[PDB]
Amino acid sequence: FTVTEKGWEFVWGNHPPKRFWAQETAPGNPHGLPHEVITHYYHRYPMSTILGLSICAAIATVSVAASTWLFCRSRVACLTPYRLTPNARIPFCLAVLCCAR
Amino acid sequence: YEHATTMPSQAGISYNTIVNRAGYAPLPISITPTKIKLIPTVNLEYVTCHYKTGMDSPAIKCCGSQECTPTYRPDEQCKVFTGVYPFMWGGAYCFCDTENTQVSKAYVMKSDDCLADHAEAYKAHTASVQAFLNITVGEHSIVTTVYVNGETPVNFNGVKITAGPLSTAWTPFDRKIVQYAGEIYNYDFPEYGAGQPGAFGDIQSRTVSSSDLYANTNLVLQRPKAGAIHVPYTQAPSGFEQWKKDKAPSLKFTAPFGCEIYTNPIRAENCAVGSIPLAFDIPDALFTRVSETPTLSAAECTLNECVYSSDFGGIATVKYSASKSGKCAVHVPSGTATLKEAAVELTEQGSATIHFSTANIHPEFRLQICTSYVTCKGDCHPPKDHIVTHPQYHAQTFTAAVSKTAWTWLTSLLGGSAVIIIIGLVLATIVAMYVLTNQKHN
Amino acid sequence: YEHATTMPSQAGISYNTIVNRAGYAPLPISITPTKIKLIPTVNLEYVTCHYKTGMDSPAIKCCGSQECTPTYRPDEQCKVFTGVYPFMWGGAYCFCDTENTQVSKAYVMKSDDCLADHAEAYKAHTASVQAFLNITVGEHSIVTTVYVNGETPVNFNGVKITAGPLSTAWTPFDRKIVQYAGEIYNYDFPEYGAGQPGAFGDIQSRTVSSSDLYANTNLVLQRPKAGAIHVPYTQAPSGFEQWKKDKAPSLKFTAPFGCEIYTNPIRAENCAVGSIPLAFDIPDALFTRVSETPTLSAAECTLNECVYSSDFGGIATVKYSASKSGKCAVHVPSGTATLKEAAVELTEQGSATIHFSTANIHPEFRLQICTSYVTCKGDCHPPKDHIVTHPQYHAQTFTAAVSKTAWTWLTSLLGGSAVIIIIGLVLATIVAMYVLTNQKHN
Repeated sequence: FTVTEKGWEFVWGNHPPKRFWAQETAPGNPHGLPHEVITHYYHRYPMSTILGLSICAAIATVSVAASTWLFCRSRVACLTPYRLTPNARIPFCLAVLCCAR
Repeated sequence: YEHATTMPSQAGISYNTIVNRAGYAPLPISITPTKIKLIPTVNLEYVTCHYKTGMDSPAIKCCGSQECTPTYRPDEQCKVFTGVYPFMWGGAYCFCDTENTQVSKAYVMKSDDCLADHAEAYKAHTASVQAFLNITVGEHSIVTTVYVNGETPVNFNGVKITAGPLSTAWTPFDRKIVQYAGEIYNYDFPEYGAGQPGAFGDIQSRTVSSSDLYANTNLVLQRPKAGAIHVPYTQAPSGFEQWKKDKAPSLKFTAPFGCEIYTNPIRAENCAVGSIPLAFDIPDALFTRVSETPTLSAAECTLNECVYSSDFGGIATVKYSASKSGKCAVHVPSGTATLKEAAVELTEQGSATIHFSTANIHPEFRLQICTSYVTCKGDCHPPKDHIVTHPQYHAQTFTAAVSKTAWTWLTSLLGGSAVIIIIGLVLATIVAMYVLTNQKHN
Repeated sequence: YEHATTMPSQAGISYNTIVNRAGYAPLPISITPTKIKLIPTVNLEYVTCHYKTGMDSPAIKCCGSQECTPTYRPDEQCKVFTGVYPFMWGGAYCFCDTENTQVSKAYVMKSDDCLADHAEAYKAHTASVQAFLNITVGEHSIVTTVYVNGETPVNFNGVKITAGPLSTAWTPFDRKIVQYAGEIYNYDFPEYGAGQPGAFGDIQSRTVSSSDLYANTNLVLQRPKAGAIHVPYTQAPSGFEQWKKDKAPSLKFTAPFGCEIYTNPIRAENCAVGSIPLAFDIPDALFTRVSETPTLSAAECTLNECVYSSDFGGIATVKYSASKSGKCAVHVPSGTATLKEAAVELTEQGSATIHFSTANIHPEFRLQICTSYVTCKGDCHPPKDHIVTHPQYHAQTFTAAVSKTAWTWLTSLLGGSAVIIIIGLVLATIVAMYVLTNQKHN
């Protein structure tokens, strides 16, 4: 059977009803080794953990994507007018920083 | 003095609170519900039972003819059969060959065991919750039945307490109820005069001794055997017995919210649904001044043991320095952790032990001892039993068991991304200003 | 044959209709409601009456000191008075000048006439409507108490009638009710234990023979006069008497819709509000064929009298011809005329004289007689009385008294203006086309 935190109760024959109650002993350890805390909060809260990991992965992906987008556009904006000259001599420090040859 | 509070509707578990008047002593309040009833308005429509087909003795006229005399008995049939040659133990009865005539009469009457074996068909509506409380307001303790409509106060020592109405109109009973032998069934019985044979309520008597019953039992008279004095009949079998054979289980086995269906009157007890609001009208004489009570200085709280179990599994030690030795209130404002006792007797320089109960892995709750506020802080451990046989003594706070390591993982994965995107935006702004600076020379 | 109709909720007045099966004879149905009750679910809380301040004899000790021994009687005041020199008829009672002691003890008990003179405080909710119908379906009449919930059928001759619920949940009774002396009041009495001195319910006995009464009558003991043996008190007067002095009039005289409040079951009568729907489950055996009933040929209707009074102040006359001599139903399908009788007994060449009631000034309805339709047309005239002592026997249709003269004034002064605007628009169009034709010339 499945006993939750809200209760359960069987009658077996002519015995009185026994009531049972579940308390919070999830498997794992919530205090380290981050492949264990995910197992603990998956056996603890299954519905919340998957959506939480989904939105954290989505926020991390979108933030790193937009940061790389801004970095590439800043690199193009710094290296474009120094390349449209027919001699094209970038200064030394900016060629070291913005990854020019 | 109006003090409004709200108690969860659940028997046995004590409820403790204090009234914090701003310049007077804190006033303890302790309310333990014992038995929460739930009584619907119940209206008897009829009863039913097994029936008994009554039969009349056959009226035989030797070489004549008979007629039908209606007695107006319930479900009464009266067919008259010609061409009979009946028999007794002493030879033939009539002496003709044809033209004898026998009258059969059958009717239905309710059984001889109707008084001690019958089903009562009620109608339920408009419940009326009632509760056996046990109220302690500043060491004035009573035990008194309350009616939890928004009025009908309970009065003791000048305090006027009124238990407000339930936050939910839920009833375990349907619109229609059958009682049979201490057990109650949500069963959609047919109306009076609408009974069908072979089902429930083919016999419908308005009360138990009504002397007027409705019988629809599909009684049909048959033709007797040649040379036999008896009344043969065919009818659909008893529907009270067939209803006892069907009988999906009682309402004390199928009702939600843990309800316990009893019937001296028809009622449910100890349903764990809803919550009772309370109304306190405390008079102005119970408030003692502060200076007639103990008051602490330099109090400190340390957690000895801490288990986030379902019972009281946490021990905190409070070391104090008291101005005077006397009992005073302890209370926790939030539902972060629920204490065991409502009062602690103090010495002047001792150390007190309180029992609390929490769901928090890392509890940081602010105790309230006599008038001060200490901050109890520690770490709890998982219990050892998977399944206990007593319900939950504390509240399930959202984000109560986050276990600080996972706060660090969430804060890293949620804050480092924001740090990277704002330094990207600042870098974009600086690059735009540097372009506008380098193009200035134009 | 499922037939549904609707009846207005008004006693005394006969309600007539027919059922037209498409190839059979019309089956007339008549329902005359007699007495329509409304019985709430009534819940006794307490009774009250006049109180009676009982007084114990003064305990006197000479050169001593008494004490107060309580008895927990209702509102039981006690006080010990010192410095008393009482007198009897046979001289002084003590020899001591001072240090004597007299104890006054008073309590409130209810009066000796509480049984026949008391007022019952009730609570009412969720009433129950119940009528005494008089139904006739195909010249087979019953008189049965029908219940007008959506079920609980009345059965007669195989016909099942279920008179459904009222279209309105209105009741004259409030949430709280006081009954005194056969009359019923909407009074907001205080709850049990909330009774105030000087007003209704200062005595609160739970039942008439409860032997435990709540009493709050503002009783205060006073010091006795120097030299006299008596118990002097001072209390607020009887709140039941003060309630009787004020007493805003009964619900018998103040109820909306003209209800008739009665006592022994608390009930209202004949409240002309709402409407009763009806369900007829008619078996197929009652539908007589066409040729077993008379059927007219070459009928014609004329109006003798026509007064649009309140009762049957119109007479229509039908000259007919049919090759049988039997009764057949008459009915008006619209609500234009309300006929008096439901059937007309016929010869083969005679005339029929029916009585109808109408609100119209120019009545034009289509009378249905046995299976046909004649058109009864005439002109009604105003009645001679301004005020009658019986209600209305017809339905005021919107646009019922519009008086063909005023139809002509609304047709000319509103339809003629449309004729003016369309000939103006046509003239404008012809002018625009002629201007364009003129400027085609160049």
